[PDB]
Amino acid sequence: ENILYYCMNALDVLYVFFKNKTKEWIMENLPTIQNLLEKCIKSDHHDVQEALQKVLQVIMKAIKAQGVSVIIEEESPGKTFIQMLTSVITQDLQETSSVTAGVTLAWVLFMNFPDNIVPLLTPLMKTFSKLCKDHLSISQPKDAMALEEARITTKLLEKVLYILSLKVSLLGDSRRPFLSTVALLIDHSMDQNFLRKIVNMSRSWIFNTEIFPTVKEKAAILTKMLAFEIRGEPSLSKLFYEIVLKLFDQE
Repeated sequence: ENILYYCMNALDVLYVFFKNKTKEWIMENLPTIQNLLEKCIKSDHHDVQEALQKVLQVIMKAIKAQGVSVIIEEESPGKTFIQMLTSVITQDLQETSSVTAGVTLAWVLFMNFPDNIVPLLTPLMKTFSKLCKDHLSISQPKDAMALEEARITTKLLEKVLYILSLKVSLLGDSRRPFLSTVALLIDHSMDQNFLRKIVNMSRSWIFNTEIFPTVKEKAAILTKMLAFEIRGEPSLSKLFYEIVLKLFDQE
């Protein structure tokens, strides 16, 4: 039972810390929950994906902390705790159950702050480089029941590490694997709904009044959109011709 306790208590700590200090004074009381849950923040290493799947809530509420910037210092060891362990656990290779925490924790950190792990983010990009090379490990497997968890949750963190990396544009000197992986996606099997968000996110790329320092990167990913016709799947293409239409309206 010893993990189901932490799911059910994670829900219980969710409501108990909704309304203990409704005005959000968990500001120097967070060392106690840090020294209550710090053995459980790095859970999904040792066990199933379900653990931080349930810790997502109290993490989502804990990062709601109201100014742990340069101003008051208390969870700045806590932040440099958790972004350190995503530093470690995204290094942890060779299984699907060794990297599931690193997308999640830094993803919730990114979901609340304009900061990210921008000074340290690049190995999760390598995790994307890890998970892009699992296209062959989802194409030659032709059916489920070989760990449906490792089917749809692996597509789920494929979604998460499309979204948290491909949104931000302050990426450094690694944009050409960043976009050659996206073309490497659109080459392969790649069912529609987790590509509707990357053509929606291609729409996020194209209309950048922000610099995005050359147009020919948009050209390089955007040439691969013509593969959508030869796929045999027509329904995603109308989005592309819509943004070509709107892309020709403003000139």
